[PDB]
Amino acid sequence: GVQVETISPGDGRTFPKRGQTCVVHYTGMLEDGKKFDSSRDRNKPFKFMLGKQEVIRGWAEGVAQMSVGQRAKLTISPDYAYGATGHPGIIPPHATLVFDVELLKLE
Repeated sequence: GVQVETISPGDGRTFPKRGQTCVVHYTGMLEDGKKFDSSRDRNKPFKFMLGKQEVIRGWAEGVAQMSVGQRAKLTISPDYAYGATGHPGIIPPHATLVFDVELLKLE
């Protein structure tokens, strides 16, 4: 559902726990490489709570496999993203997404 490929290694030791806040920088792209959303453009990190289901499943599950300091490419199946419906106008049906994510810190 999500495949993680490292761009820059983290500490290899400090991985999120459920319920912690993950502070990340990210860029979300369609499989075509086109960016649809990016913290990053906004120059401000993004926060989400692991376990709250407030981000697509593949993003959360990919970040859960990352250590602090790690930057990685998350290739996310529609099954772990927006599914058959997509988000019309932004994400097409059955879209594979690619997120470039850096795990900055946990809070």
